[PDB]
Amino acid sequence: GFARLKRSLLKTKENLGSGFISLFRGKKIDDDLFEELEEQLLIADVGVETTRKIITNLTEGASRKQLRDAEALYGLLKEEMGEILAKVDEPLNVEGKAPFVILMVGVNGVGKTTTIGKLARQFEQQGKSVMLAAGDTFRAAAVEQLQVWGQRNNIPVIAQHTGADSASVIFDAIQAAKARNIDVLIADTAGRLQNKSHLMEELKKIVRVMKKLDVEAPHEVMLTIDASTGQNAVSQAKLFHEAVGLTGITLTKLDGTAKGGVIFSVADQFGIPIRYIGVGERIEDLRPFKADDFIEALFARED
Amino acid sequence: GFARLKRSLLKTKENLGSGFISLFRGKKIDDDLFEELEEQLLIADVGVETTRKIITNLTEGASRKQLRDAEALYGLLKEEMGEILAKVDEPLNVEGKAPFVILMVGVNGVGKTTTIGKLARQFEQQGKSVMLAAGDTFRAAAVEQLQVWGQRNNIPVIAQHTGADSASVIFDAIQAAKARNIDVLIADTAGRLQNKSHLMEELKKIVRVMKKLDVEAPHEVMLTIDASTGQNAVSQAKLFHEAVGLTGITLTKLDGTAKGGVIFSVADQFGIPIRYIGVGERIEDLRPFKADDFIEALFAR
Ligand code: NA
Ligand code: NA
Ligand code: NA
Ligand code: NA
Ligand code: NA
Ligand code: NA
Ligand code: NA
Ligand code: NA
Repeated sequence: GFARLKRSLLKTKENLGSGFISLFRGKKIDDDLFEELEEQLLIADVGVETTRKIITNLTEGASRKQLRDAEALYGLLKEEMGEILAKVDEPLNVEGKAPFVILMVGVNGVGKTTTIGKLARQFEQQGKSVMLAAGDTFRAAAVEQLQVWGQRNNIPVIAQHTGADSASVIFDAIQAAKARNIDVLIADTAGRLQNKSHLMEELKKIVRVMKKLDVEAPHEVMLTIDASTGQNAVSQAKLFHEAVGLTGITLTKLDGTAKGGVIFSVADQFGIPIRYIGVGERIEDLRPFKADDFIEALFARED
Repeated sequence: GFARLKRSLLKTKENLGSGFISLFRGKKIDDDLFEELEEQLLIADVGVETTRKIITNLTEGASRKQLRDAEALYGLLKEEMGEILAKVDEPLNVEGKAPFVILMVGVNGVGKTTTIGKLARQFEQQGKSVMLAAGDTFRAAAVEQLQVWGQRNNIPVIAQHTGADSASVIFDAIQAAKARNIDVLIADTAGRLQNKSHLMEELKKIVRVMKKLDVEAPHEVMLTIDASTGQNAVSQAKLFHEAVGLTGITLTKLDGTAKGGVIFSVADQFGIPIRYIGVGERIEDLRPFKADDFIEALFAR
């Protein structure tokens, strides 16, 4: 089963999940084994803190259960790592708001930009009217590309002049969305690396200004991160979560990267729902995250 | 991949998957909508019982999620109908036995013999040593067809005179397979429905004789059914499963039939893994079943 996701995770499966099988084959459970396993988890971008927790729990379980052969660690790992992902399994529900406001945060990258477009198309296919807000106001090329995308897809895009106040653009977009019976408003934001404190103050202002129109907005603060960036995804998540407060995460570019193990670090460190994973180029390849599908694809050696 | 499968399933997609889109466009979620959906599922040969389950789960899911637009039902249907197939998505693994024994069952006229030969060639191309047993002992053309596959591919075929005892042929074949270090043995069987009890008793006798040589044999009891026969495929599956017990299914002739929806009835009613699907007449057109490829192709918009 899960052959499509198994293909997307092919390179990640070399080191994690089914990749553990060759590591444990024929070995005893001892300090040397756990050192080798720790190294492999770290090379897979699982992260120091999450790896330490896995090793601690696995070591105690193997000891208490008096396990003898390393092969048995495979099933215990599937349980421990599966629980990590199950704890952040909760799909995004955008129903019943006028509009449901998604504030899209994260650093500048193809992932964030592409995710806005894919989600907009998915919501339209679900029968919802969508509007976009071009809140990355100092990057004229990014604003124009969003306007181009909206025109190509007949989705309205609210934008102001280069250098406009992002909170004002997004406020105006919420007003336009309410006036035009929009179901979902997706608001882009700046994602510049220099002067991190400035960006975080900008995001806090955006959120405060929204409350004049709807105390429930933003209904979702969604971070987009790129699995191929390894631990940079974790540090980005920490930065945005501590500054604004995330309610959902989209993790892109899981297909074709050997760094897919970072999903475990994101899940364990922050406990924020992972709403979607990107595993391909099609609109439909931005999938709602299902922890059971993911762990089975990762650990099963059958196709 | 899913994209290649789209062409094979075009006819089925008129009523299922992407065929749902026009049904939901612009509509509200109400009893009339679910009645219209029920009609479309039934004409696609999804079956009365499976259709009712789909509608019930879709209704409960739409209520739970507080959906407003019928368009949003499309994704829930993809999820729920995909779950039906995911439950029978375990691939066949023929490794590690001496030999792994596949007992092929089913009625005459569904291509059991040709399916055996195609699988035998595939296993050989994968590097496995294969042997075939001509257990459809009263049908000389079936024995000859199996021998043709064996002769073309240098695969041994165990056979006796027309009218021989099928259990004896298969017993001798298992003994020969063990003596010759064979990896996979595939046994053809009789398929006359005119006397259902006689056929099922013959199959049970074959199985009893196998177990005297290896308690694990047969490792797979595989049914072949023809998707273009609609609910006949479902009734055939029920007969063999309740009488003998199936562990895998090969579903042929999915390409060009508007009755491909029967796969959901087979999956839901019996829960037996669907190991392979046929989307053409060639060896290469008998593909390992991948439920996610199938759903993605069916629902692609
Ligand atoms: Na970590
Ligand atoms: Na309000
Ligand atoms: Na209803
Ligand atoms: Na499968
Ligand atoms: Na062979
Ligand atoms: Na032949
Ligand atoms: Na051949
Ligand atoms: Na058996």
